[PDB]
Amino acid sequence: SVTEKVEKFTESISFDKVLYKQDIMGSKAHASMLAHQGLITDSDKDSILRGLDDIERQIEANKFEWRTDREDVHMNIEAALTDLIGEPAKKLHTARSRNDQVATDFRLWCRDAIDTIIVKIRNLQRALVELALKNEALIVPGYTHLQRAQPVLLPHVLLTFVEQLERDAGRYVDCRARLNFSPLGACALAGTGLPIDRFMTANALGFTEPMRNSIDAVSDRDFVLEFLYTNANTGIHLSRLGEEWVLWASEEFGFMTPSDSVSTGSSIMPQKKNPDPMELVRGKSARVIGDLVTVLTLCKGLPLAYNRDFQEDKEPMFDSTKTIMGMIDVSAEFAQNVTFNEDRIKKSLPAGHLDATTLADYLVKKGMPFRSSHDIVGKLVGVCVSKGCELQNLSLEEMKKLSPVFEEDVFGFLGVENSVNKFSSYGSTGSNCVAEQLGYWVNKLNIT
Amino acid sequence: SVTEKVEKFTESISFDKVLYKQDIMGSKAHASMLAHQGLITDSDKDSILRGLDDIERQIEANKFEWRTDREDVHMNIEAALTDLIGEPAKKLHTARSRNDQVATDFRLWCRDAIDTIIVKIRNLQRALVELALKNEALIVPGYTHLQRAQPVLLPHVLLTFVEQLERDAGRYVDCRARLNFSPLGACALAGTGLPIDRFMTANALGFTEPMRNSIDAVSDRDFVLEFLYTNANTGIHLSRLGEEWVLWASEEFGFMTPSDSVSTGSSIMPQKKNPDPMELVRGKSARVIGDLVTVLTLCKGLPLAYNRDFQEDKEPMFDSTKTIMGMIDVSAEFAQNVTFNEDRIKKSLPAGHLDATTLADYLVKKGMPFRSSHDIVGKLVGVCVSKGCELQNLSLEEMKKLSPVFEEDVFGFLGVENSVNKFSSYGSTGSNCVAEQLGYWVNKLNIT
Amino acid sequence: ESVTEKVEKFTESISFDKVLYKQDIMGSKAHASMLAHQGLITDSDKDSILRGLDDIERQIEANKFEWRTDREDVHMNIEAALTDLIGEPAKKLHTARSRNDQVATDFRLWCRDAIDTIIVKIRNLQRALVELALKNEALIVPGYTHLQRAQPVLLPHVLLTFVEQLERDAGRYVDCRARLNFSPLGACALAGTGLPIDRFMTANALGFTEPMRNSIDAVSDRDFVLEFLYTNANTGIHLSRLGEEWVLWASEEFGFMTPSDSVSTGSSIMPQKKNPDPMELVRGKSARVIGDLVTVLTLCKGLPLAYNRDFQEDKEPMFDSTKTIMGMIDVSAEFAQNVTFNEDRIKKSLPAGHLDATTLADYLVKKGMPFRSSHDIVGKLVGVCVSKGCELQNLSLEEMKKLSPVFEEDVFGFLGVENSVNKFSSYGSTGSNCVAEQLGYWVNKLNITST
Amino acid sequence: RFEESVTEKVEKFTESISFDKVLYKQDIMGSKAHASMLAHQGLITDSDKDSILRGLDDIERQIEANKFEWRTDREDVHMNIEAALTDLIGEPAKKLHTARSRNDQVATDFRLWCRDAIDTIIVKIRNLQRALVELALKNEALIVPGYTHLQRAQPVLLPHVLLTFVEQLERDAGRYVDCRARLNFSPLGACALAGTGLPIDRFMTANALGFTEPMRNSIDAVSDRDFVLEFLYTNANTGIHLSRLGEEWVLWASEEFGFMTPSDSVSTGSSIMPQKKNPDPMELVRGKSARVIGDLVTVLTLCKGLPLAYNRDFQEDKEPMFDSTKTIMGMIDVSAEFAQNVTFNEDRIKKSLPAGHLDATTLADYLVKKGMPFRSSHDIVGKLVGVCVSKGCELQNLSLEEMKKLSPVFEEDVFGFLGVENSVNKFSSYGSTGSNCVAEQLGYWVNKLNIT
Ligand SMILES: N/C(=N\CCC[C@H](N)C(=O)O)N[C@@H](CC(=O)O)C(=O)O
Ligand SMILES: N/C(=N\CCC[C@H](N)C(=O)O)N[C@@H](CC(=O)O)C(=O)O
Ligand SMILES: NC(=[NH2+])NCCC[C@H](N)C(=O)O
Ligand SMILES: NC(=[NH2+])NCCC[C@H](N)C(=O)O
Ligand SMILES: O=C(O)/C=C/C(=O)O
Ligand SMILES: [Cl-]
Ligand SMILES: [Cl-]
Ligand SMILES: [Cl-]
Ligand SMILES: [Cl-]
Ligand SMILES: [Cl-]
Repeated sequence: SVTEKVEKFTESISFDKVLYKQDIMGSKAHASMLAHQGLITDSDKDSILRGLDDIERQIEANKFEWRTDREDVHMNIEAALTDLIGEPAKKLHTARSRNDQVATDFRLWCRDAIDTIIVKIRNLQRALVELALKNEALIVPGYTHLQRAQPVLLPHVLLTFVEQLERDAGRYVDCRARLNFSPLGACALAGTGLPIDRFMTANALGFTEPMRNSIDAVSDRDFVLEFLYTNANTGIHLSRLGEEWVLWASEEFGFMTPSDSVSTGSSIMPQKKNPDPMELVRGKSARVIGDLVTVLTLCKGLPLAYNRDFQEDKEPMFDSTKTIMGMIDVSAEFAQNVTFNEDRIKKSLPAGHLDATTLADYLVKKGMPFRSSHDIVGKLVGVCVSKGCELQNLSLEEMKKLSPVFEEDVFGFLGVENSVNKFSSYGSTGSNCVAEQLGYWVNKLNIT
Repeated sequence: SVTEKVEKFTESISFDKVLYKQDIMGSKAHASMLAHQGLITDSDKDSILRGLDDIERQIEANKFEWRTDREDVHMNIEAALTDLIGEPAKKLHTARSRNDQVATDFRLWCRDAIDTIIVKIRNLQRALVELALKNEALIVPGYTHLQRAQPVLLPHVLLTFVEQLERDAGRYVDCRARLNFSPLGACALAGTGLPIDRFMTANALGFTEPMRNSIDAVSDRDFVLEFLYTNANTGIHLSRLGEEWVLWASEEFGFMTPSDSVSTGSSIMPQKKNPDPMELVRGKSARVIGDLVTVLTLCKGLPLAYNRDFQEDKEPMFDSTKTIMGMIDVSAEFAQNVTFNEDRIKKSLPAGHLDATTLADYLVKKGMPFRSSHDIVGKLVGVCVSKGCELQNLSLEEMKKLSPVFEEDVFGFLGVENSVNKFSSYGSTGSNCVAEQLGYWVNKLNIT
Repeated sequence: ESVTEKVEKFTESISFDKVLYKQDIMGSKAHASMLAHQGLITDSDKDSILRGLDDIERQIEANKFEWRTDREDVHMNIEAALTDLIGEPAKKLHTARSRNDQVATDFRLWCRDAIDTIIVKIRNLQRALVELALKNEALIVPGYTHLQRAQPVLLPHVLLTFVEQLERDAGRYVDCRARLNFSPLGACALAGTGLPIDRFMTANALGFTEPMRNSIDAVSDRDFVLEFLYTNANTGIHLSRLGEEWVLWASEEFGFMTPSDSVSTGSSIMPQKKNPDPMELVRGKSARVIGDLVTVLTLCKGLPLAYNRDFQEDKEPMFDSTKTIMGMIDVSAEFAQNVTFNEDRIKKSLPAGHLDATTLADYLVKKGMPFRSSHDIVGKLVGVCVSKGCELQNLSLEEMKKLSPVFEEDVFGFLGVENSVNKFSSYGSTGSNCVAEQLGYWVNKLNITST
Repeated sequence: RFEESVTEKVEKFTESISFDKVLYKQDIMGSKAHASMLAHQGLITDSDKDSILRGLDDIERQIEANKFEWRTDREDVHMNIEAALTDLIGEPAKKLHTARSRNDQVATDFRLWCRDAIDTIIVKIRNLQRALVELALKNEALIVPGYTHLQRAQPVLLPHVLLTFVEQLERDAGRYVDCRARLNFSPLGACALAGTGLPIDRFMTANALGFTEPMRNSIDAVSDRDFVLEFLYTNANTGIHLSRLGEEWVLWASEEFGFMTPSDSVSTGSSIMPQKKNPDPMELVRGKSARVIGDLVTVLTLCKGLPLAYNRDFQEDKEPMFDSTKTIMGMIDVSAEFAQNVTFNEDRIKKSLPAGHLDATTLADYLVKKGMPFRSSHDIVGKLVGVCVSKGCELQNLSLEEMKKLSPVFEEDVFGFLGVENSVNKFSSYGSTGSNCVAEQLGYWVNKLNIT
């Protein structure tokens, strides 16, 4: 059947039912306004409000029957309201279109979602900082080109992700403020000649103020694009977190062991511990980017004002949102269920001459042009490579072959533990510098 | 040769040369800080500053030869500097890596770029508001589903774009603030033991403060992602403006005629005026979306800290920025070179029955319920377009046949001029509301 | 709110991968049959397994089968069910197999089945388009460049454009299916096995062309998913253009097309507003199809060998893309059967625009004029007409002779949109006989009849 | 200071010659074929055709010598060439546009360009396949771990890992062949969108330019950019494969894996840390897969929602396709060079292998072949691996006595199945890592690629 095919193709209730709390809040505000403006009676208002709250209790109770033949969340709720309370229900359509209603509902849902995500992000930040604090003294390699470049403190590495998430949080805060303007009162696109008060409904629904352009009100989906992007950049942070942790849990790296409860394995190979949760965090970054491209492509090239294509805005946003929330929480649980392999890590450090840059710094302190200090440290490392020692084990006499500036104080700058203590610049991996940043984060996240 | 081929593939000068002004700025700051902290001499510093000024001047005069064999902008400048001033140039890279250098320069280039784009947008907002003021009384159909729905004022439609562009500006402003933290002094990834000062360079370069984490400073490209997405959303807006204007320019609409300076024609069919620029504006939103996806995919799943993949960050930001600036400026030129065909728009409006919703509002104000009001107007339009006429041509007698609430004042609410006059909600297309909004924008954009 | 509970909910795939049951069961039976043949299980094990899996297929088809999150995925749901049903022999089904080769085999089969279905749906739409074309076979509309009127074309020529697009689409679908039609089964976790399986037998049993040559490729490859997503996306593009065309044609400004009530919405106070929602949504649905492709491109990029758990994310987007494109195709075909063309509106709009100009130029060139002179003379004459308020065909031969003695009485069979269209003659042109030729080709190839 | 008109500001935005000049060779070939058909069909004189064909050859020679000044005020490649042609030969040049439009001209030119680019890419892919097969041949005996979830799963042969990438690239080559065939139809003679009533022969020009046939629909011929989309997609899939190769080799060149050392000619280093070898070229290969995805999204987004027939938006199809093609050629060629400049660290690889119980599965298969069901065989093997973990030993160090406490089926032939070298010897399924299997596959490839 044609109308049956088209019904199935155009219905949105299968997905848009999740807007129910926002829709009800939006309708209550609309009705309160209508009464205050003299377009309905107080009596009709009290009826609408009590009816809407009854339907809400019914949905919370999983006793509400959603219907395809009723199209969407708005008509499903309006039609049930009418069955419950009679004619007053029909008064909700006064000075209102689904165009402006859906925009209101969807912005309200986004606002609540953003709020939830910020709580989740702070939780992940805390989980990372608690892990940093648990391993504050542990030295690991820092990498460029996935080659060992310099020794860093494990907390400094973890604070990288904590700082990335702070930028994410900042985007979410800016996203929320930009979207917190009311489209309600725009009607189908042009506003109304009826005496509504859009300032009153804006305020009732916690919006900053009403949007100043009704065509903009019904045609705008920037708040969707911005939310999707914010989720995509957040997902990227977590994808790099995931790459990192899948590497650290490999045997080649050997740095991290996940608990049984966040890994899988083999009956016949009992040391194999697969970090499936973080591999899925990495992979789920893909869908979040996909969701963003959807709505970008959707909006491209569309004429004004309202077009049915905009119905396609919701499922990507719901997907993106669900996905990031999962990623954030899973990452936090993973952070709480890993331990570092101190002996394996400490064994691996000596062979990399990670203290070379600290030695070059020593020489630069003593007056040597940097390019000369690097050549000389280069040579010394080659000596250590052939002899199979560390720089720390070279004699002062050996160093004096290359320059007279070397003195006995040089040994305070050699070995990884001394190298780490010698970093001193703001934001560096130095012990006191990392200590300060940790204290800053403890205080900001209210950790105790 | 193997060396030939890897050189060509890894070379970045062919594109990163556009960073020259920022690279020189950053190097003057670093040199001044080195000198202040006793890591180089004042005479070294002075030689470096004059040398760099010389090189900048030579670039501006197109007399500087860029070299593939010098890899990138940083080494191209520093080898030239060495050839100009000798040994002092070689101390410039003390306590500095290309890692922290490039991220600093790119950040500065983005700050400059965002500032330029914000100026371009205000110019386009001005061009739109001026177009609106010139055509303040022109009524056109407002559309849903590309079907005529309500009568609206041309200025109200144009203000939709002005409002969209204002959310864009807000995004540029929020993006610039978040990016304005200094990575300089992170060195390769871990910071340094040399007594630099990161606060002093941050101050000299206009950054709010140093970034708090050295690994984050070298590893982060969020600022690229945020600017690319802001460009993309702006381009989405311009793509809709494009779509509208290709439509308006069509014979089928006949709403607008572009000047010959902004259109192509045909000697055999002299009435064919193609709006090539706006078609290109809509089409160029695609490249800006592609640029965003490039760099999202770039960052996805990369380990810490610096990887050579991050060299791919620059060409997409350059392409996106240049495209959007071109799209903003040609859209303003176009806005300044279009005329509306008032006689043709006027003759099309009557047969719509666009006054129908206004008549319905008239009845709701008289105390009719929503559905009843629609039922009545329903009937009235049949009795009307059965005689190929307009509602305002009906007699009061035939109106009172359908309901007694009709009175003589009803004619004040029929026809599109009256319909437009009767919209009264904030942000509506109503004559007074639109004048209020035009006054707001005239003040905000310092128009005279 | 336990970790095990949180991780279970995040890693479970049964909520979406249950749709592979048919192919999963078909694979497992081919597996068990090969095992028995090769002596790795008894024939009574095989018979016991085939019976059980049929019982389970019936239970699923009857909505009597309880899918379980604690059983993770389709593979483990089914096999745990098989164990509860037949006991010991079910346990032997895992012999010389991994979920790695198993999942790749199942998904390949599902994709081959999905592609066969899409091709049929495309033939349908092609048929609906050619039938609409034949029903409106003599109708003339403007052809557009830059959304400006360029030349007069036959509506059938325009609809055949979309039929030709869809024909390239069907072509990609066939090539895609051919490349994916190689068996991963028997790669095990990634390295293969030392057990005496026969990969040729299972490949043949499952309709695959031959076994894949590399065990590691077999578990790690998702190209078939990428290529099918891309092919859906390009089909989606074509339908988005169709969507945009028809949303314009149903505008009042164009006024070329009226959709039936069954494929439109409207307004009780504005009875002439007819919103073509299905086509707007077809247009809009092309976006999620592009998004699903980007998802899987980004998923695969930069991943090491061989199998990785990120690959679990390949399914939901392929399922979304496939369901979306099938709906887009089916609804377009339905809309093509529920539209009529507003003949008098079209005819009224045509003659202001001078679409016959190029035909008059072609007339002058055949009479010997150089092409540059011909375009200048016709531009001038169209100037005379714009001024006078007329069509070229209403000018007298005396007015044309003012501009060139070349014009003769025969010129009049070259003017007007009906004459214009009859005079196109290049292959693939909008010419009357050309479109007829092309319509015969599609009537033949799609087996269109009048009964 | 020269004050610019509006017309000048707009010309800068809409000019395409800055990028489309790279089509000159296709454009001149298309125009020559056009003129030849014109003369044959009587629409121009043979004298006029000869002048046109000679002027176009001269112009092509001037471009090849870098004596040709491209001009932004001539808009595009088509107009640059034809106005230059008019300046050279005068009036005959003006007959060139008889029965042709830029709409059908550009579509012909870009198809010719794309057909040549695919032909070049196929060659470059065969080269990379050969480089990979020779690296495999030179390292045929070397055993390395095979990973799932970046955890050691099984022992495999290095050649079998490299043949994964050869098999990938063979699918890529198939898509290029299929893509080229589908795009090899001539739009020429569609004119602006509707054809023409002049007596052209579209089959003649199609054959002259190596197309299979003229396209069956004039509107489709000027509106279609499927060939572009399909090429971009094919590039992007190829780029994903090269991104996995990049990821692999960056990991392998790490200290932690320590499997592979690149030559100095394909890596970068550090004077202070002379042992640090960065695989920058393979990092960039991985990175450049991104822009190839971006270029596909560009033209996908571009085509979405556009009405028929030709729109000016379509000029945005050239730059992505040029970028995509250049990038993928670079990634393929550099990958082939990197493959020819790596060596494997045989002692480093070998020292890691023996402690991961990589032989456990091969013991499980031994038990299945002796008649134990799958589930009991894994029970037994998990228990024996359990004893090795505790005793800090390998499986091949267990006694036949200890094993017989779990199951009678154990006999002395069990030790032919244990240890990493035996494990790899025991794989035997078609397409498996067994050495006889891989040998058969290498011979297939050596023959297929005509390696001598
Ligand atoms: N119903 C409607 N828009 C529905 C918005 C809700 C929709 N499910 C969505 O998600 O966009 N608009 C009216 C009014 C109008 O568009 O003029 C109509 O289609 O007639
Ligand atoms: N679980 C697994 N493959 C799962 C394939 C199906 C999965 N639901 C998906 O969707 O990819 N493989 C084994 C074997 C292995 O990877 O070594 C494992 O991870 O332990
Ligand atoms: N360690 C280094 N030399 N890093 C190189 C940084 C500059 C490089 N051209 C880029 O764009 O990222
Ligand atoms: N009507 C025309 N002159 N069309 C121009 C076609 C060539 C154009 N530069 C493109 O790349 O699409
Ligand atoms: O070249 C075009 O876009 C249009 C041609 C025409 O008017 O025939
Ligand atoms: Cl108000
Ligand atoms: Cl100071
Ligand atoms: Cl500092
Ligand atoms: Cl022909
Ligand atoms: Cl086999």
